[PDB]
Amino acid sequence: DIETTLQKAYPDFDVLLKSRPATHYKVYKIPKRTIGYRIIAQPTPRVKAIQRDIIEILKQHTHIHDAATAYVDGKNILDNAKIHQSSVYLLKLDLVNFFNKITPELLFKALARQKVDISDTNKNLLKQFCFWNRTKRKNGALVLSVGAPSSPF
DNA sequence: AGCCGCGGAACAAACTTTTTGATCCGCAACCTACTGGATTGCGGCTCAAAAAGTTTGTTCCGCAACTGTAAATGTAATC
Repeated sequence: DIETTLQKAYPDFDVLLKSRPATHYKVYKIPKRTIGYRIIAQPTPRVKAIQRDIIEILKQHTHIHDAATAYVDGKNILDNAKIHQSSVYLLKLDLVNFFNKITPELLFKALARQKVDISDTNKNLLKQFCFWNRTKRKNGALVLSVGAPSSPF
């Protein structure tokens, strides 16, 4: 249900398909409060609209498990601590490779386990319009970027 | 996600500084007067030889910031 409605709005999907839209990413760096520089790659002002639309399309047939207050609608940071108020101890994990190592190979099989079917052309569309190429070269390695509007879901 | 020059390193032949195992030669001893044989013996001193201790020329190992079309965004706070 992605390729069917892709050309309905802004019928320019014929172009920008072969012109490496994943490359359309600006890289800057924000200073942390302490040691560290955070690289952020965000799409051009045009790609974010397409990514938001495809997020809305994807949300039609998905389910997100509870106890994961990670960017779900109407759930601020307070409910994260509301569950944890009655405890006495805590063990805080912190995952490494912040969103920059989630390859597209690990999303299609995740959806397959999720029991949702996706077309091969739709799979190519997902791989091409919702990821970032750091090497900026053809047939490169695709990694999710911290900053894309499609990163949370 | 790829891998620049830089500098230690893991090895490995050459120098190089002593550990050892004889050989010697005064050197006081016998013996008796004194070179006594036709003698031993005994302790410093020196000898290369070789098992130990550096020293130096070569070969891989590792690692950083960002990449070719590309966002200035009123306030606070999250990954």
